[PDB]
Amino acid sequence: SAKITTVIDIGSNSVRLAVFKKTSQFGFYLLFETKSKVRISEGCYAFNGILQEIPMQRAVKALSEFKEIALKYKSKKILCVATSAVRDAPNRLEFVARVKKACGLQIKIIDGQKEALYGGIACANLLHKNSGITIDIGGGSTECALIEKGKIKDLISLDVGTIRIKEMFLDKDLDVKLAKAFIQKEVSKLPFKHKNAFGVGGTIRALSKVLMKRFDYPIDSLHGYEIDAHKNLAFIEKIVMLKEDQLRLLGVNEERLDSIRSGALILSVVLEHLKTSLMITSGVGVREGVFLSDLLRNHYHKFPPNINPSLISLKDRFLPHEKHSQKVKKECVKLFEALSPLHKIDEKYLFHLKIAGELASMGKILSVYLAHKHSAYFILNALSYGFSHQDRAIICLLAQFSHKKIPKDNAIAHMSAMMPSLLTLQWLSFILSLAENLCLTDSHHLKYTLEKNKLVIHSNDALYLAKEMLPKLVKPIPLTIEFA
Amino acid sequence: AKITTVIDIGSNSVRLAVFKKTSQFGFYLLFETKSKVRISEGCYAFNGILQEIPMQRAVKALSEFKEIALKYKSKKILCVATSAVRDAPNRLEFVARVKKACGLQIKIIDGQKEALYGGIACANLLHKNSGITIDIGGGSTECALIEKGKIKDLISLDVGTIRIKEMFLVKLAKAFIQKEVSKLPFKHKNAFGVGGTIRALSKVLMKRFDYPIDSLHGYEIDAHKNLAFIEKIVMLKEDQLRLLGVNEERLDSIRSGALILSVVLEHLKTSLMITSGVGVREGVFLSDLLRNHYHKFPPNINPSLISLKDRFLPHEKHSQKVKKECVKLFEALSPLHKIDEKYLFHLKIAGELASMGKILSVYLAHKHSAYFILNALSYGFSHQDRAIICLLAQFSHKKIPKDNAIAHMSAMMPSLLTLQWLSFILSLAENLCLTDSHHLKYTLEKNKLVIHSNDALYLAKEMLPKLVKPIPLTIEFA
Repeated sequence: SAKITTVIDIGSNSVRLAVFKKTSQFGFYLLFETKSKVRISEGCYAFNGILQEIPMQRAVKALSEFKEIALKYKSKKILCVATSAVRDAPNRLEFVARVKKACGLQIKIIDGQKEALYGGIACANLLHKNSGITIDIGGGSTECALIEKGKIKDLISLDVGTIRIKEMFLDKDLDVKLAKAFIQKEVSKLPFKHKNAFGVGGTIRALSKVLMKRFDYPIDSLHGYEIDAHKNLAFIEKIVMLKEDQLRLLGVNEERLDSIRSGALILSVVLEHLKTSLMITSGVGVREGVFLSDLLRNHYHKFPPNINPSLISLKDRFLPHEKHSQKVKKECVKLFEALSPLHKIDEKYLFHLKIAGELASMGKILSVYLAHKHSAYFILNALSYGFSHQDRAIICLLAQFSHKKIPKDNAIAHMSAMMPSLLTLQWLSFILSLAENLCLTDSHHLKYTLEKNKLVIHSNDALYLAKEMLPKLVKPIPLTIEFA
Repeated sequence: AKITTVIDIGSNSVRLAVFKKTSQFGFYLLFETKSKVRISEGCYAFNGILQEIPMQRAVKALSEFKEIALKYKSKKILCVATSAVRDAPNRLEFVARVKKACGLQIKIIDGQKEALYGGIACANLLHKNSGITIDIGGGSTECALIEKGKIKDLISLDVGTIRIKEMFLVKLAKAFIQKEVSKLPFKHKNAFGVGGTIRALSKVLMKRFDYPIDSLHGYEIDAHKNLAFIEKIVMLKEDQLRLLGVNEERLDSIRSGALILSVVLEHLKTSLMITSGVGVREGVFLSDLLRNHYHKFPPNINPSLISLKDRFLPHEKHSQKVKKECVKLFEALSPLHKIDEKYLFHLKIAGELASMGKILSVYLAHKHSAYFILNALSYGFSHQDRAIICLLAQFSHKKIPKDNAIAHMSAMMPSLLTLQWLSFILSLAENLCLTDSHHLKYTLEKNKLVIHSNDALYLAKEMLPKLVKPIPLTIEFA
């Protein structure tokens, strides 16, 4: 296993490259990513899958430069897989040899089961829910993996894809009704159902962006975006029939216009069949699954319990000294417990409080001025694997507003109907703030009790600075705070 | 040391700064805190002898400051004391008491030394290096004359906000101050405002002008235009000051501070005051850092630019390539854009820093790079220069909006068209540097730019349509 690993995926629509960098045993992050839409499948579907010359030439040229990029980052391992368009191709051996000849890259053609597995491995490890069904919609095929509690159960690969449907129906000028009936037949082959889906791939990313723009969503990242599938199913169905200009007005990018409608059609049929309630947009897929297969060597390729690669790598990069963050987290927990009779907050939020406690001072790596704002910025933007947007929102807010009143008008606080109340957020940010004050100095054996409305801080230390600072805390409710 | 803590003991408060040195010249301020222990409380009536309860407060605070220094693993701890302690007949008692409690060894410095440290900071860390520092404290006021980063002269005035609040709180107080201020031997068009009292006054002026940038450091004030309002602040009742945004702790000193400042500015004949976020603590640190360099960074050495790269850009090969192509493209396209070469400064640095944000996330990396620049490129850069560099990065491969706040932060800012040109040039340079390309050369023929290469540059060609052009222009690959 290597410190710098490049994974290249040759799909039916585009070729894509990811460079992953190890920061610790389980910590890693995505160092670089790029894609080229070479559409190697262009014109092949009428030819019984034979890859056409011009598309093959485009693919070779892109892949040669992907090799250059891999070497630029000094990758010690370079892994290359090819999916539906290449595996289906009668001339696949010719194409593989041409790439090896030009680029030195050895393509591993993977079957649909393996493709579904790699997607499943990524989603089972890197999302904020571990039970659900992946939906990976590509140009030539669509894969679903059923995951139960982090374990891959079943796999299905279907030959329906955005470009396949485009070229066999929407080009030959067969009605949308015909395309739909054909997709429905293939989708009937999926035996399972689940409330959760993990959306994988470019079609689903593009459609996610459409919904974010349509609804004025406050958060920029794609990974961990939660879509109400029922609520949005009709609109996804409507996209199928839109003109390209209507797609442009929804913010669809120029290169996405020609495949997004067949993609929406496949997605709508699949969601309906799986009986999906929640779709999580996944920024991860086959490339991550290939990397995780190489990173984690044990039978199922799973992270050990309570190991999060994104939280770990964030600390590796920006917080290599862990003592202070740990102590603040510990006092946050003790304070939350002592104050629980007053606040009555659901213990599920201890998850968010603990991580805010660890990361609140991360932003000092940038500047002392507005350090908490910077931590929040880092949290919202860089804490990805294993966290929902809602998770990041709560954590970001606790840090950002430390020693401050949270405004009634904050957009992130309102990002969903399921967000905690302002009062809950203020409680949690207050607890973090007081923990920070108490942990400023070298202070051991802190203990907290609640006597009536009164929080009592027990310490053997003088705590001079913490006493001085007490009036600058913003309390969620009037609360008497005393030092024994 | 890698981590150095500097503690300074003033009349009103004790302050701590922890500095992290990332390379030979790179460093940044890691942590800071203050405690207003008012060690000088009631000491004037007593012949300047520091009273028991105030000394007890100082010792408790300093003890915990020591703990903080150790929690940051500081390998060097430097502690200086200024006018209140300096002037105290029991200063030896106090120094011994502090050493007994936490082990801290206090170095009492005189007024000239205090002026020197403030001067070293302002000489190195601001975007102009010629001028006169003004450091207004509770017990004294220091001024250092700096010429091109070198310190020419030093003086410590026996006037501070405490005594002026005591004796007077305008024609009278001003009369007393003037007596001391007349002792200033020098004048300059530039002043560097130092200290929390002047920073508080600067916040008031920044809030009232609606300033798009947050940093106090490097904030420029027109000394003539704002003198009236500075003098006004002196006569304001506490209630009004509170409305102007003045923090609770600074209400006692901000009026007498405003009075001293107005007298000094008039005497120095200052036309421009640059608010400094640095002072004695940074000066003590730099005295050590620069001891072998004559207390000045060598030419083209900027500690913030360097420390930014130390933190976020460990490998510079790619960014030096982008910079180099930025310059070559600028010079090839100059007949068309006709842009002032002074902006090559900003373009080169945006070229160096554009991919910095990738360390945070590859998604929206340019937005992160911009965020880093705006917030962390601080020492030695003017607000305008920083804003330009931020914009070029932020808007790579995009159209810059007409209403942009940062772009409009002043009338000396470049035009939207100039900004779009520079952002476009950066964007094209980034495209050409994606792969492992060999020597590139550019030519211009009317509105046609020609890229000459022995490389296929397949990806760069594919990406071409995603570039946002400032004018109609033809880009071809030879």
